[PDB]
Amino acid sequence: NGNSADAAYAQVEIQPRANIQLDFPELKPYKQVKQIAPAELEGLLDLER
Amino acid sequence: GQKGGQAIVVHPDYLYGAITEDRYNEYVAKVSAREKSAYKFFHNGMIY
Amino acid sequence: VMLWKEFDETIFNLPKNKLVPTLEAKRDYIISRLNADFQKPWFATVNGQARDLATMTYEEVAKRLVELMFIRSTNSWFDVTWRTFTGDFLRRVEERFTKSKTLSLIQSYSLLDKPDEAIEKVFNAYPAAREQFLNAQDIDHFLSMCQNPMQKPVPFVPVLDRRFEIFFKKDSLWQSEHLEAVVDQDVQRTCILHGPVA
Amino acid sequence: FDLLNKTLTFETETEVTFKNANIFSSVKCFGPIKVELPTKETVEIGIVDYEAGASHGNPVVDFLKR
Amino acid sequence: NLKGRPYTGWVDSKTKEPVDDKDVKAKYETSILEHSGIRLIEPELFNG
Amino acid sequence: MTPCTVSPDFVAATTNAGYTIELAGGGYFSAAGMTAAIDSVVSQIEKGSTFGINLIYVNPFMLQWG
Ligand code: NA
Repeated sequence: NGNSADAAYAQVEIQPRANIQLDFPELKPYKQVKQIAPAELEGLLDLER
Repeated sequence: GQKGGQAIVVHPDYLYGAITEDRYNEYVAKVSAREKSAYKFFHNGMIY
Repeated sequence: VMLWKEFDETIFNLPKNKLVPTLEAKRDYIISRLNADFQKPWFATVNGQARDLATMTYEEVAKRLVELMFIRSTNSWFDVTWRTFTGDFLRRVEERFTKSKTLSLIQSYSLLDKPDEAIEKVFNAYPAAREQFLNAQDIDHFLSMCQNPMQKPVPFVPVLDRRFEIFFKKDSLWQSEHLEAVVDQDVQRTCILHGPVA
Repeated sequence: FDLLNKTLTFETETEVTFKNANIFSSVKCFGPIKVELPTKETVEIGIVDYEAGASHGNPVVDFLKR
Repeated sequence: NLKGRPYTGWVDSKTKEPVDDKDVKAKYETSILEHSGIRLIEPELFNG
Repeated sequence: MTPCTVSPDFVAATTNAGYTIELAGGGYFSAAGMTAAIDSVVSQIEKGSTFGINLIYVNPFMLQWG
């Protein structure tokens, strides 16, 4: 059948390269993050302090 | 020399409870942009 | 050609030591004029907004390659080597964003003959790459693929550096016969050679 | 036939027809298979019989060569 | 160029032979661990 | 003329119109590439027709295969 028949057969493998990340924290959607803290906290703190 | 110390660190997601949805979403956008730029800076600074 | 003329009188005549400083000073203007007026646009411009390779996502780059190299009107890659380019580029995306050895989602660059779908396939598997600028190493790899001499000169300027004149002037005769593959099929961008007396 | 510790010889002719410069349209490879006796005399014990359409090669000669 | 062929990526600092990220662990991890963390004091790191 | 008379079609058309034309080496990068274009011109022109080739002296790579 020739080296053609079994060259259009043999899959192509992908080896990983490193992709170093800064790992900034994940920001969840507001609806979900507002459940964590009490409802009352909104506008209660001086955020400069 | 009697140097006692304690710090308490609280999870950062307790902060976002204090602000409005509008303000949070603006922050999330701004961080996301800054983070992409920091990754750009870091990898360039590392290899060179 | 009038931009080409200005750049002859303004940039390509400057002594080598003054080339790179003038390029950095007029950077935004040069990009603006390439995009507006020339047959090789600034590669790194996304939704008509100027960028650099370093400030485009893997997805933005893959899409920009298809935008400039794949001719919608003829539903084909203007040259097979341009397909090989964006094929090799997508394989890099898989390499960078896979966490371990797997089989490529592009087993044959044939798949690129429906390019929109090829892109969706790869970035659906590696969605992280929609949200991250090019790793600095992959910028150098992209710019290296652009120097590949076994391939039709890339139809854009990927970087402003010492070799700007070669990027600008290289392979600029064919566009007048293949407007279908020029940015707005716009004659006004292209080199047509013609005598003033004939 | 007990083949163990025997020496076989393969006396083979191969007839071929062509599709083009590279691909054969047909490939035939036949001839007797012989066993060596204690006397060193080779004796027929069977036959090679290969027949094929479009091939790129003769897999009998390839096998016997290796 | 690395021996007339063009190359982008890691290279062993001594040999200047190219190195794939996939091989970094097999090639260097044993040495990384041997010469990281709490270990015998290496004089070249503290002025002899 | 590079963009213009690189096209084997236009070379054949001009040759078939009964006028001498130069096939432009300018648009070719290998012996194999031009051999294919020449073959196309030959296939399109009448028996006993002819054309010429233009090579650029200032391009030593074209000269060395050309
Ligand atoms: Na990875």
